Amino acid sequence: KALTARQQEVFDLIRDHISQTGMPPTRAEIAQRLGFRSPNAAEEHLKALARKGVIEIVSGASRGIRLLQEEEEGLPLVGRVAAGEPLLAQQHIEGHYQVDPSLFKPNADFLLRVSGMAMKDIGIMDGDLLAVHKTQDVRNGQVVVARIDDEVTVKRLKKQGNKVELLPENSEFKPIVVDLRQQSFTIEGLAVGVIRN
Amino acid sequence: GLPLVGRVAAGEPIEGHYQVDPSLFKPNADFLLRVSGMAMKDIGIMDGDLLAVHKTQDVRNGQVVVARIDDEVTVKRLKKQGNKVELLPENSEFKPIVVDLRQQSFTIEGLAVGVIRNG
Repeated sequence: KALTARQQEVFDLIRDHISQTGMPPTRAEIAQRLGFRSPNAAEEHLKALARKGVIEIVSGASRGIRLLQEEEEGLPLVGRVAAGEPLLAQQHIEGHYQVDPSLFKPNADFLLRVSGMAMKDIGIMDGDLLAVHKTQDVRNGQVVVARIDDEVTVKRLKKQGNKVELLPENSEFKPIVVDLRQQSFTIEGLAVGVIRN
Repeated sequence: GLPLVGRVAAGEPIEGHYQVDPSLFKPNADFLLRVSGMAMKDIGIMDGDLLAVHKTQDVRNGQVVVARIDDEVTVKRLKKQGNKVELLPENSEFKPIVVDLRQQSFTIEGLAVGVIRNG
């Protein structure tokens, strides 16, 4: 749009932080992670971002930052994911494609590149672009995008008490059993379609 | 966008327009065809999928093509040898189709360059 290289870094940090915690970072957190001389330096960049209209500064109150112009055209394509980083971290986005989100039901929020042949039998191949609807409200038998201790995977869900079995659709593969008592597990979304190009 | 200009047979005997960048495919897609049947299931082309097609006559052995044999459009893997055209499925339950160019009408409609599955 019109951001300098450094403003872009501050802006990316803000979005990543919101995507991972649900709230903006403080001026101190920004200064620390980006190696700025002080909180005053971070404030200046925030002022310029507010000026460019990408955020709104709610004076007073800690973490008083709001993102604007969220409504965007197309769909971002998520490539590889890194450990300790939200699925939709800016570093993971390899582009935005002009595809009607409403072609899918529920509507697609993002595209994710599939790795491996685990879901071959239902037509999802290595390298396919999976259309995903962001939600945690899912049910047994649905194909979901889940994260197991930082590893992301696409499998059919089968809840089993304190465990979760992630079923593949390929005879060469076996189920992945997740013990909720000792592993981090989160649902990133619901698969709603596929684009192979 | 891409027009859905019809159906294509894949082991089973304009109706729309979609807002999908034709440049997402290479070569570029010219139109979409609705797939019928599971003849190409082994390479991920399923019944009901929208097959993105690039209009061209220049295809080669091994490629997935859209062909018309006596006015019936099908999608299969091509294997040509002189006057012998073999249209192979990607499903071990299906039989390959052999076409003799001296006896039957045969035209390549296009090259498959992608798929869209939206349920």
